[PDB]
Amino acid sequence: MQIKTKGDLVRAALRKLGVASDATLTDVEPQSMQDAVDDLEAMMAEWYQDGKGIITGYVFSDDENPPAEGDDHGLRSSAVSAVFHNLACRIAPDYALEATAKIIATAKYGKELLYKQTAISRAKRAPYPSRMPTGSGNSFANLNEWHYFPGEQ
Amino acid sequence: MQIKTKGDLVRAALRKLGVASDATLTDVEPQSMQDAVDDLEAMMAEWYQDGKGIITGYVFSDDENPPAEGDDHGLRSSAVSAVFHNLACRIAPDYALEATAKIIATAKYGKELLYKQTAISRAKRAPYPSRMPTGSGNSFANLNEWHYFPGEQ
Amino acid sequence: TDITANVVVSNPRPIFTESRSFKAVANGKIYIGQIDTDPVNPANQIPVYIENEDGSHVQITQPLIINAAGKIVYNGQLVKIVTVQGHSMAIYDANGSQVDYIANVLKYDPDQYSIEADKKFKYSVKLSDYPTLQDAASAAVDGLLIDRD
Amino acid sequence: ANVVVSNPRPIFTESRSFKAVANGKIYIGQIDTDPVNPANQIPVYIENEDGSHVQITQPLIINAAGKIVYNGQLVKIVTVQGHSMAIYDANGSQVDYIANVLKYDPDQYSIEADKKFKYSVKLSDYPTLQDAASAAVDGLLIDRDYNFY
Amino acid sequence: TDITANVVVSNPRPIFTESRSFKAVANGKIYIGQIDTDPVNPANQIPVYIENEDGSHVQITQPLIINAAGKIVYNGQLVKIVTVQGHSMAIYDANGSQVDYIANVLKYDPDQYSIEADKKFKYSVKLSDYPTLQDAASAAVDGLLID
Repeated sequence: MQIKTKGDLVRAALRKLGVASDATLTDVEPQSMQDAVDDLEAMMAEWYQDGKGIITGYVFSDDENPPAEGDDHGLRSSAVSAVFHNLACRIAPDYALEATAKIIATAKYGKELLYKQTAISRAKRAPYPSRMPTGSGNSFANLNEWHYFPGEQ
Repeated sequence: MQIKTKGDLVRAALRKLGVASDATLTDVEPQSMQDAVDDLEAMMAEWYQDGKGIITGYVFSDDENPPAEGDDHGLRSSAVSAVFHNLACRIAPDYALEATAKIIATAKYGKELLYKQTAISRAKRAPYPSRMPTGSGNSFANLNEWHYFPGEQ
Repeated sequence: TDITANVVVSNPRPIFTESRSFKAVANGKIYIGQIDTDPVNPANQIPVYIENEDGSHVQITQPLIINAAGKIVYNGQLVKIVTVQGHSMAIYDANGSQVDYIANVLKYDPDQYSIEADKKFKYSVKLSDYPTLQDAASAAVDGLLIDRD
Repeated sequence: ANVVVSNPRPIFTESRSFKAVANGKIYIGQIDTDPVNPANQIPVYIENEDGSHVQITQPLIINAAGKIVYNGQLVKIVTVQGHSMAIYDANGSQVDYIANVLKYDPDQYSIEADKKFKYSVKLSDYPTLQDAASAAVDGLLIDRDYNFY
Repeated sequence: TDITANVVVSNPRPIFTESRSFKAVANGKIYIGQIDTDPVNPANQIPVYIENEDGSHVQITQPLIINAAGKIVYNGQLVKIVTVQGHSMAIYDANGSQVDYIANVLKYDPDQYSIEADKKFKYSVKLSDYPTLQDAASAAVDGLLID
């Protein structure tokens, strides 16, 4: 994928913003990288919300390793194009730059695609209520004295 | 998390506003940091409303330890990305700046996600009224002379 | 053995912390005054200089301001403060209490025998210890001695 | 414009982490020896700002900030001989060991230097000529251009 | 009473902490060079010597590592890393970000005053110290004094 490391995400976001790339002759300054990776960790910690949020493969650094830029991230190949686009949309307030509308639309699309699979997987129907008889057609649960549904428990 | 202390939130807000960060030549005078910390404490006390408002892990300075900027904040990792964005939004009138629209949207999203879990947990249904009979199908509460529901009490 | 090596690599910016807990004093005033005197009184204070890169020493107001990092700060930036040795130090918190008070900073010196010993002897370099003549002559005060090498 | 302003108060921190060694213990022993055993140590003394000295029990304690404290106030501790210190945490682990805080022994070397050096004094350290001559023996230097009256 | 004071209990290890915050430099690098120059380039660097527990010096490479506590680590915590002359300090952070840069720094070694005193003063054994004259002359070097 060639975007294995968090530093790759930061560099891609900066290049998208036009701050530091090779298409523009400027280079990345380390403190910008540190600020961007801190902001990326903060943003990613808000989306997951301990599980009740957007579920994506991501490893949060325990800070045992001091340099958090070089370590790997567990993002699946489909979420990368959303994560760094959202990161680039968020970073621009740090400078006076404003993100282009294309980046905003791409971030919207990426987040929607991120959450759609979990939305499909989490749409489950509730069981039968406790006071609902099972009709005389079952003929086995009816013979086992188990006339009524157990309930939501 | 690298944002353990309150001064870390203040510095993150200042960086997001672009006033001062690590890679800037000029820096703000410590009385500005003290004023920002006082404003942050005021903001967090107004949301709590004494247990009846937004509930998040937060410890208020007891004033016995002199520097309230240095002590740690009990915020969980998910609320950090909202607290300093809101602090940066409130700090803009302190200077001559005005907060960018992206920061406003991020603060809105952060507060909504802060309150959604408490809103889910506080949506409870009241018990049965006082003058509501229990039907003849219970067969145990009916035989225990307890024909009617107790009430909200 | 290899060389004189009289210079120690250490922290070049001083750090001031609280007395009751472990956290840097934020917005805490620092006062500097004469020996065994109260620096809070403006009559007992001594000039305090900022040493820029150029070597020019610029005097500043007596109450020095600390930042959230625990280091002396002028107008938001870290500075190097140099004063005449022998100054009492009084650190005050932002609230207005007293963190520390030191009558003589020269007393908080790991080696105090050297101060007493320096007074009561004569200084004269021996030619034996130094390798060459110029090195002995340069560091020579109050006469020399002529020995082997 | 000679000595940089710095905090001379000692702060004791852990070796492998940024902590304050809360409620630690410091043992001041004899030169190049282990001070844990109770037989092999030297007396320690408090030095107040005025100049009085008080005898102190061996197991020096550390405050929550990381500074030595006696009763409820920060103190300064002075020993007469050279010593080896050993800092321990609250759980009994070893934080740091120094065989020689000073590589030489001040007392024996002081006696030797008294034996093998001349006792002449200079005027530079002493404000007045009479004060210099009062404590001067075996010689005097007239260093500075002393004014007659 | 008022007993003589010779040595005070003090911490002999320095801590390097990040400016603008109260954190310790995790695994930064310290570059030591000439007075008003850039310590990064090889030309401006100056020799750096360890000081062991016993008097001895071992030279090491210029970039100095820092452990999590903020003290220079080497393999185990290293003692006083004494250099010569007045150097310029250029502390870098873990990911190559400049923490602080200072032009002129000079702090003298408090240890080993015996060697400096021996190299400083001149010898006069006197006569009151020794009982007789022969033993006094035996230990007399480049001088002698009478009662």
